[PDB]
Amino acid sequence: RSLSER
Amino acid sequence: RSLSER
Amino acid sequence: GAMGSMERASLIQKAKLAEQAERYEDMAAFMKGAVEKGEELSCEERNLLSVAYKNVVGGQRAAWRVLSSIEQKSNGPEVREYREKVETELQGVCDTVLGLLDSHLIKEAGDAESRVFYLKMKGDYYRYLAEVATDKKRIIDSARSAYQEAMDISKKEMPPTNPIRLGLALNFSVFHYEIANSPEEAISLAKTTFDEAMADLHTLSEDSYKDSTLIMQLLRDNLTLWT
Amino acid sequence: GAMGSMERASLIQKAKLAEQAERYEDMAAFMKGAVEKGEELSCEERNLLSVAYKNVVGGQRAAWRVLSSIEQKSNGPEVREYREKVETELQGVCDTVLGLLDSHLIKEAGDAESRVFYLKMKGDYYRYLAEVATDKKRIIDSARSAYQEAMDISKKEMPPTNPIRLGLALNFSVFHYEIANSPEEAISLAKTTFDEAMADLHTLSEDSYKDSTLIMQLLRDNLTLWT
Ligand SMILES: N=C(N)c1cc(-c2ccccc2)c(CNC(=O)c2cccc3c2OCC3)s1
Ligand SMILES: N=C(N)c1cc(-c2ccccc2)c(CNC(=O)c2cccc3c2OCC3)s1
Ligand SMILES: N=C(N)c1cc(-c2ccccc2)c(CNC(=O)c2cccc3c2OCC3)s1
Ligand SMILES: N=C(N)c1cc(-c2ccccc2)c(CNC(=O)c2cccc3c2OCC3)s1
Ligand SMILES: N=C(N)c1cc(-c2ccccc2)c(CNC(=O)c2cccc3c2OCC3)s1
Ligand SMILES: N=C(N)c1cc(-c2ccccc2)c(CNC(=O)c2cccc3c2OCC3)s1
Ligand SMILES: [Cl-]
Ligand SMILES: [Cl-]
Repeated sequence: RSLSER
Repeated sequence: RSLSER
Repeated sequence: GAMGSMERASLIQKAKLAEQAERYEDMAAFMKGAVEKGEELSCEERNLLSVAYKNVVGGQRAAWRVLSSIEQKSNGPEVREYREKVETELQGVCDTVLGLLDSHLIKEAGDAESRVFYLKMKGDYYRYLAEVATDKKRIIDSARSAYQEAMDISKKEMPPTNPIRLGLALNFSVFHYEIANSPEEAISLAKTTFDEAMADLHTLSEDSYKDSTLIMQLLRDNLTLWT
Repeated sequence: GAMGSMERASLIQKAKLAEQAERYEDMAAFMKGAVEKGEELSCEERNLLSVAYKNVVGGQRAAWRVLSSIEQKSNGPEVREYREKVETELQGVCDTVLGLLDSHLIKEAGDAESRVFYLKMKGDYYRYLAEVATDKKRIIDSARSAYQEAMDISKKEMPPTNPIRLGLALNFSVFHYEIANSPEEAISLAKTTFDEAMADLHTLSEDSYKDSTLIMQLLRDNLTLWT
């Protein structure tokens, strides 16, 4: 699954 | 700190 | 009860789903609803009840400790107010659990395994109340009495490697060290529990052996911190 | 609003305490109360708002994904019912955030840094709604339009290494890949964003350089998964 802003 | 049942 | 209209089996099924989803407040609500159906809980169901509330109160205890530490260092009203808010919510969860135990899980627990499990829970939730109490004396006595009654039954009715017996002794030792200012008692209980379990491992299956030694590791870890 | 009687400064202070205590639902309630005072939010306060709701909805999204996976495999009503319960709660949190943005954070955002931040949030919360939607088409269009307006402003008004600009481009690329079935668009956006940021690092301080490269690592990580 793609990674979004943390 | 003391460890209790997990 | 908001769960009064749901079938007991559906509440149990949803508690298991909530556990997988890491939705512990939902899990606790489903299990409270199941308890309130008035039937006794199986071993699995007691474990679900315990897991749910342990996780809910665990988060509250972790937050309270952070806030109490900030409050101590600063010694406006905001830190105290928010610590008090978290404290009140934690006390409310403990009172809910103790209410389920008193109405009517303990009195209806018609064998030793169940009664020990619930008396251990009673000790645990009074212990959590004691962590935040200032009375504190009465709460400490209620915890000790519940734990001691559980210990007396467990020593008569369960082998020394039984995981509920081990977890009870572990948590009572934590009570002695962290709550009752009785570190010698804590050390003595952890040591005797560990040694008696060690001497009983030869009776266990490979699976029970892994069960018991896992909890024995926590006794060892405390003894290393305490001595 | 249950926070209507608390001072704005006290709400902000308590949101910071809630963050330290990992009490993200409390944090979100405090920040919603602060927004509802009607004054604009500072950079720090916008970050507090974003952190709080990201953590709340993050837990709900993680639970929904677990439950939806269980529901798909099984294809009684319990799994569907509980997935629907979690879904409804997630939609309610997204609707709350979108309501704060529409009444009246976006229209009162009187400079580019603030407006971009809020339009990015609008895209994010429509994206979270799209993850659970089946309309889905309208939600996807609302997310894309918010993200694209934020991109247009960010490209005119912020340098390519600005962390809000980077985080916006990152999340829009995730939208393209995971929501809009536009993997080529996702890859193109991540690549152009990464390269343009790389070429601007020479302008930054040691501190800004660490800020920007941290987010660039996520662009790199996605490109590695996507190509
Ligand atoms: N859903 C749950 N969380 C559980 C369901 C059952 C269960 C009981 C009887 C019949 C069916 C299921 C449980 C029994 N407890 C444990 O196994 C356990 C408890 C604490 C620590 C460890 C444990 O195992 C390895 C380490 S826990
Ligand atoms: N008498 C026993 N020794 C047990 C009987 C059953 C049982 C199984 C199926 C149905 C009914 C009872 C047990 C299930 N394990 C637990 O509850 C448990 C609880 C706390 C901690 C641990 C546990 O296991 C791993 C470590 S242990
Ligand atoms: N106060 C006490 N009852 C002890 C005093 C000393 C001691 C230490 C140094 C010199 C003299 C005495 C003890 C030694 N530890 C143990 O036996 C023990 C047994 C089981 C598990 C663990 C243990 O330690 C950590 C983990 S226990
Ligand atoms: N309390 C909070 N959570 C924050 C307060 C402020 C703040 C802003 C302005 C003035 C004072 C405080 C924040 C600014 N965002 C970050 O630093 C940040 C955000 C995402 C990821 C990373 C970040 O840093 C290293 C990695 S986050
Ligand atoms: N213009 C800029 N480049 C910034 C000005 C301020 C600022 C500081 C104090 C007061 C007012 C503004 C910034 C504070 N950092 C953030 O908000 C931030 C947000 C998301 C992600 C990251 C962040 O930093 C680390 C990574 S970044
Ligand atoms: N579809 C595309 N746009 C690409 C096709 C190929 C390709 C691969 C093999 C053979 C021929 C082409 C690409 C090579 N990766 C990059 O340039 C790149 C740039 C920045 C950061 C990262 C990168 O990769 C992982 C992390 S990107
Ligand atoms: Cl408060
Ligand atoms: Cl449900």
